[PDB]
Amino acid sequence: SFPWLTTIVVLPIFAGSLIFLFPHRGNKVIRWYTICISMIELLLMTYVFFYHFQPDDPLIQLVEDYKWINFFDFHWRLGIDGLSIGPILLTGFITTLATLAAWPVTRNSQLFHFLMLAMYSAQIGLFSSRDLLLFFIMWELELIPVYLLLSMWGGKKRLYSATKFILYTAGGSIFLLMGVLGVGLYGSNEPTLNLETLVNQSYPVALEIIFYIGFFIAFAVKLPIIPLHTWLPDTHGEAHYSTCMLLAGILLKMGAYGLVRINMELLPHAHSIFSPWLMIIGTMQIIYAASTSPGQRNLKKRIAYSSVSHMGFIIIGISSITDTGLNGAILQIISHGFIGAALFFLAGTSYDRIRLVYLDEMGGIAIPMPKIFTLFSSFSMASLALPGMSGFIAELIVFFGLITSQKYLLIPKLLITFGMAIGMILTPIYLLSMSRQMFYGYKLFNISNSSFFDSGPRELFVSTSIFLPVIGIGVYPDLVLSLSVEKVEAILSNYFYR
Amino acid sequence: NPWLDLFYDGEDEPETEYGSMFSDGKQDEDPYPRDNPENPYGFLKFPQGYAVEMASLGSKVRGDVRRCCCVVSGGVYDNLLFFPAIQLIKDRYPGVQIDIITSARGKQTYEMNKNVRWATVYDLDDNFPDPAEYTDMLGLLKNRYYDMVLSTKLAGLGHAAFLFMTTARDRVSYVYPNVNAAGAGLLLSETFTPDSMNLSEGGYNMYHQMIEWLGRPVKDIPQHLASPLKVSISRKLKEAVEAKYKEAGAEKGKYVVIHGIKCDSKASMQSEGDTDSLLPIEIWAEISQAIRGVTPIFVIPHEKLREDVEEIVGEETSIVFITTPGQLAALINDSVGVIATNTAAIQLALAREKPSIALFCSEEKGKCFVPDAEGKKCTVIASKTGNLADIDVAVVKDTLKVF
Amino acid sequence: IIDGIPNGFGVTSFFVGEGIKYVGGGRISSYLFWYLLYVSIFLFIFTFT
Amino acid sequence: VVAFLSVTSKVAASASATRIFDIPFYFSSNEWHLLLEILAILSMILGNLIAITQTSMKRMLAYSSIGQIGYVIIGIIVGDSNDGYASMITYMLFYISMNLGTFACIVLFGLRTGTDNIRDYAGLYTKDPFLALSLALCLLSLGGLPPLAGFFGKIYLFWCGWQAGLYFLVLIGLLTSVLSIYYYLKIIKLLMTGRNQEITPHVRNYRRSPLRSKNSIEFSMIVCVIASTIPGISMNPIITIAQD
Amino acid sequence: QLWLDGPLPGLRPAENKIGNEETGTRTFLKKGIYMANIGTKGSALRLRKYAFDLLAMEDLIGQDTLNYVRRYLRFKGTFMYYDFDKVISAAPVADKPPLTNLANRLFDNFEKLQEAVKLKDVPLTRSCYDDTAVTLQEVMNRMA
Amino acid sequence: GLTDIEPDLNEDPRDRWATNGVAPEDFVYGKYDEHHTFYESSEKGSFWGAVAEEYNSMDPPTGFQGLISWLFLPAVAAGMYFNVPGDYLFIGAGLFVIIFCIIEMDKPDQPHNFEPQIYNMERGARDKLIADYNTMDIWDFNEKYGDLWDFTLK
Ligand SMILES: CC1=C(/C=C/C(C)=C/C=C/C(C)=C/C=C\C=C(C)\C=C\C=C(C)\C=C\C2=C(C)CCCC2(C)C)C(C)(C)CCC1
Ligand SMILES: CCC[C@H]1CC[C@H]([C@H]2CC[C@@H](O[C@@H]3O[C@H](CO)[C@@H](O[C@H]4O[C@H](CO)[C@@H](O)[C@H](O)[C@H]4O)[C@H](O)[C@H]3O)CC2)CC1
Ligand SMILES: CCC[C@H]1CC[C@H]([C@H]2CC[C@@H](O[C@@H]3O[C@H](CO)[C@@H](O[C@H]4O[C@H](CO)[C@@H](O)[C@H](O)[C@H]4O)[C@H](O)[C@H]3O)CC2)CC1
Repeated sequence: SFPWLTTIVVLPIFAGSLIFLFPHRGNKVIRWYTICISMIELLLMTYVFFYHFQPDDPLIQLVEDYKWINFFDFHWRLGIDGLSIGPILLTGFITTLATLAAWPVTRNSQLFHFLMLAMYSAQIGLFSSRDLLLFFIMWELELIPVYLLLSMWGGKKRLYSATKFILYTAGGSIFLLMGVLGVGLYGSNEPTLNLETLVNQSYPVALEIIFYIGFFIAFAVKLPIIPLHTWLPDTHGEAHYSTCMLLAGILLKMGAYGLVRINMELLPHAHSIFSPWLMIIGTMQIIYAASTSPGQRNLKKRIAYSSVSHMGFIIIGISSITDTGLNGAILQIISHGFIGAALFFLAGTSYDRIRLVYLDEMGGIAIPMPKIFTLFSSFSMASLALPGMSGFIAELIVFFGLITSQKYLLIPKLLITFGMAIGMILTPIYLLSMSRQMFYGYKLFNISNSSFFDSGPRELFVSTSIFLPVIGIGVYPDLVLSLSVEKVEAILSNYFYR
Repeated sequence: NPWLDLFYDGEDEPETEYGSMFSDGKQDEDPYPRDNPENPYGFLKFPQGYAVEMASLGSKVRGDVRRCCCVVSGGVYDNLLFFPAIQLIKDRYPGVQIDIITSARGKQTYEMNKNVRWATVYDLDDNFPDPAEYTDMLGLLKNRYYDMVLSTKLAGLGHAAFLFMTTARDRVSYVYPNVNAAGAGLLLSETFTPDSMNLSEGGYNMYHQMIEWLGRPVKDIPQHLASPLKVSISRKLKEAVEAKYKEAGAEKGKYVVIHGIKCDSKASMQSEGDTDSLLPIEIWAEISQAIRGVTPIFVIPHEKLREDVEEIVGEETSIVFITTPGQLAALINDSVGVIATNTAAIQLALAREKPSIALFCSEEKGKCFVPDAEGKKCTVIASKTGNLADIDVAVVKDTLKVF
Repeated sequence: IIDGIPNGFGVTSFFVGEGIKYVGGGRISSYLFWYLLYVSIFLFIFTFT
Repeated sequence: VVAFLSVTSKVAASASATRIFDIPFYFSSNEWHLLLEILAILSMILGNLIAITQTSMKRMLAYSSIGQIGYVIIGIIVGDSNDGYASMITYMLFYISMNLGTFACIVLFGLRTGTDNIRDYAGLYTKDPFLALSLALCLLSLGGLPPLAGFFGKIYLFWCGWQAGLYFLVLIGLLTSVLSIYYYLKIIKLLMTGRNQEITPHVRNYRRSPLRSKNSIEFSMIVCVIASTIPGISMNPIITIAQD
Repeated sequence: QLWLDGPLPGLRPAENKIGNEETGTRTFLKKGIYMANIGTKGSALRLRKYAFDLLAMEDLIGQDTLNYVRRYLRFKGTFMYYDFDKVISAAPVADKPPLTNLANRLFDNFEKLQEAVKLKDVPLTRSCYDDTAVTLQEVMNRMA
Repeated sequence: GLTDIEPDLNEDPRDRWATNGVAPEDFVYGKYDEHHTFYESSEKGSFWGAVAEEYNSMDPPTGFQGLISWLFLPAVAAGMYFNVPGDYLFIGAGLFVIIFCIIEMDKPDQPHNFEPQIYNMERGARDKLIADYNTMDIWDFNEKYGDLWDFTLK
């Protein structure tokens, strides 16, 4: 009866709108108020997941429907299931930790924390939206906060990166809007935008293919798909590391979530048509990004291309029409949200001390900064698909989903299985080299770098608190999969003969 | 040409007045808009009748510039020789902010310049730049909102288009004398055709056409000329080079600066119009053997040459490693004389009014590069065969008593 | 190659915008002539052909 | 006066065009439909492309107005059947507030400053955060940014265009709206420069003064409208589909 | 050929009449499960092994873990259903009726266990699983 | 880093893939690598003394804040073990978060909390600023040192 999801969506942006009533200077009160709001919201989502979400239910849960515009038949409609609660919890966790890690920011702290809370609200509103136009609105609601965060707290090339990001996202999202208009106006009697009634809609093959292309262009601009990935390297490389958490851990997974929710669920026939061509694209994306990563002298650009490489396993699990492949895609979503954010955070904190960019001049950092060396090595191992971490089990489950797939027969099933395997040969080749060019060797450092130079309690806590779920999922993957084994099956139930 | 500007109707009539305000004078003379402390809302004091927005009127009527972009091609020598043009821009347009685009080596020249706001590094010699870097530089130039842009680089169609997309009111450039610069003048407000495919082939007055265009008398403003080359050295450069030459053993006001030792280093500060401006270390040792009472300091642009000097002139000599032109100018400032081949050292000696000896490969290069050597305390010793290694050490030994 | 497409889009947009801005002239006679040429073109299109 | 001629001239001319193309010229709809389609496509293409190369604020707003008029022309083109004239209004009502706010901020900035060039808008956030916030909100509403009036107005204008089968017009409108972000973001990019060397002396000597002034009330009746009409886009259309 | 064009094939009907009489198929069957093709000997070995795996499910039966009981039951039930079909189809004609009767009793026990799990009744689940346990022990004794 | 003097440009190229440390022939083995640089000492401090020193160096919350921060996690673990209702746990966690954040807002401000312009003024003026900001109300501070936050004024 109580509007839980509406309260969860509204609370961060509504609380951040009141951050301008504070007449205090500095950043202390602003950052403590922002972390209070973030932790209260996190506890609210924890209560919702604990007491009102049932992982055994394949249906929509905690639905809320309020008619907002009559002409479009447009409703503020919210609802969660096994697909959305994982991204919602990840969004809350990563956004709270990014607010905590953005504490040295003393320039325009009020606007920074307001934009962080706005990003919180927009991501949560996207992940819990059951209306197509509401989905599009929540998709669009992050162009301005990320643009401002990039252009006001980014790197050397922040302005060009922000312009490229906003223009690329608008270019994808106009195709998203065209797909929304096409799907929502297909009704013979009246327009409809609810996903529940749209999941039973029947389209001709050509119109379904056109709608799939219209949605897929947007979901390939957002989730990096070759060759619509060029915004990502300069956007993530020249962004603040706290913003890089949201960019590489949350915003990248939104394209995959839209692919499951819309392309995979609403339009199954066009998805079955397009998936074998998506498999080759994902494998070539893995190889292409894992080969582009050694060519990048910049550390953050290398990490961004690593993120592009890791998105290929999600693409494969999407295109492999099995329950196991979709479960592996969700597991890789969670694993990458836990790995890329921490890697970007460590890179930013290390740059705040070393103040160097290109890898060929950052030797010997392990001598003054051993703890950040340890965390960087551990998160590289997590990136390396090492067992005991979530990445290995995610890639293994994706491999199993391909092997167990019934759509493909033998030879492609070989040539793709070999394919990503080449990727996990290329993934060490730069990553360890990165460490070898960033921590190994001897350099004579200043005496002032002997003390008060390593990561403090806050950075250690952030890295540990993102590292622990990685180990917890790599040991017991069903800490995540059990939330979405049922709903994924329902998503697969439309892909078989009926 | 009639087909481009249709409805031309000639030039302006002699009796046109262009209004009253923002009509004559310079940028620092405008009396309106002025502060209004008696206004309760903070609005300024505006003249009767005139619209509130008046700062845009000076650009249209008087042609005022407030931000200028000089895209200077070349290394240290060309960017150093562009200093009188920058001073001319500052004098003609009071309150202007001048930004420089140049190479990595030429950006260090503007350390000793008091007029440049921003100095930016951009690979101008690359005809096929990175699309991201090119777009970022173009957007940066667009966002600086330059009133006028000047280009010493010989501009084809591509460079003309790059200057065109800068949104500058005046686009002025040097163009290629060949047929490959066709259509470049359409996209540029003003075009200059040099006498050769290399602009650095001209000497100290290589930018003479740009100087004439900058100081032309327009609308009761008198003609502005180019000042002699000057540099300003900060205290940090002085302290650094003082430590550098105190490690070499020399002291203040008791040493001379020798420049132009032959090597493959790119920090030799040569000119593109004089590729022969290098002398071998043996001839330098022969010349420096004749110095008495003043400690000769050899300036090497690379440390790998140092040991070579230590086995040519002697192990007990004074060697100073200089790569940044500010440090070279600061070394020249504390010296008493400069024995230099045709590098930037002789120009910095001219800037600091030090008596100096210039060794040139030819007499024509000597008169073109330093046209007033006799007035500015310099003797030009030019080789009579056109080859610098064929210079005669006897004349230099005789002339070395000026210190 | 791949990154040249969006930056090329931006550069061509800038160049075409600058060209259209600079091609007119800003004179009133040019304004009237361009305003009337398209009227003549519309009249020839919709009546003659 | 130019703000007046930006909002008052387009309303009256839109009314005259609607009452002169529907009542006395309905028999030849296939001709003025093509004329208006050309007139709108060229308008968006050549009003959004030239606005990104502007160094003056009023001229950039001029190209902005001649770009936004093409979105409204789609309402005439689709006709009264698939809403249409109900999408002319509920966007012109938006457009009035958008332009009058973005001109009131310009009026106050010019009066306290004495300039019109865009390059002198740098660092206004440090001097007057309220004016910079209001101008940024007006410009983002002009660009059709999501939580502001222009976005819902444009999706209302495009819903009727798609419903009438005008895919080309809606596609050109969306592409030109993407082009229409670089400006309305360039001014904000200037407004958030903390570099004191890039700040023009025009805003360095800026006095906000401890009085309200009339334009502040007039644009506080506006900035709170272009943002808080975004829920109230169900009350407006039921007054605009009621007409026929 | 590289990939299938239409929708993926569903539950293939058994040709040994081991399904439900009214419907022709069993409720615990799950579509999309990859069954490796080994043959009659491999199907018998997998049948015995998966009967042991389902007899390893005493610990999973509880008030809190009935959903995992249902999931494991559906997975292993599909596996042993198609393995039983394979081994009956290749059995000698004299041995087909007893094998079919044993399979029918085992799958009826599977349905009863799934029905007990659905109502979240633990004593009913325990009794139905005890009947399933004696049937599975009979299955491994037959197929050793 | 930051250079007040334009640095000498790199004339000779360097391999991108090479290790950035010193050359193996210039490596002082046993010293540069900490392999023979730990000689024991009878003067080894207490283990719990080291624990207390490391904990106190982090500047822990003290008093009621220290009490709740110490007692939060064991209370949550005990409540989850004793099968107490979880709504009480959520209420307690929210109350702890709000109380902790309010107490932290009540704590005085340090020089590092402000802008680099405020940090890099005259040290005596900065000390007077910090002393006033923690003493008078925020409105009096804003009406007295407001113009110091207009960074374009100077
Ligand atoms: C999904 C998700 C999640 C969850 C998670 C989980 C469920 C977790 C668990 C976990 C667990 C259940 C765990 C267990 C255990 C663990 C352990 C036992 C560990 C240990 C460790 C150690 C001892 C150490 C470590 C380290 C570090 C920290 C770093 C450096 C390196 C090293 C390795 C040394 C969350 C909520 C976040 C939110 C979002 C979503
Ligand atoms: C391929 C990209 C599209 C297109 C290609 C061609 C591009 C224009 C560029 C420039 C333009 O210039 C023409 O030349 C004239 C000079 O006389 C101008 O007239 C001036 O005259 C005065 C200076 O002489 C200025 O004060 C006036 O502002 C201006 O009128 C005239 O504008 C124009 O006809 C021709 C080709 C554009 C991009
Ligand atoms: C299953 C995991 C295996 C392993 C078991 C043993 C585990 C340690 C835990 C901690 C330590 O307890 C503490 O250690 C010391 C005892 O000797 C005393 O400390 C004094 O002796 C030290 C020995 O050198 C000195 O360094 C200290 O200065 C001095 O205070 C301390 O009382 C005692 O509390 C031993 C067992 C680890 C995991």
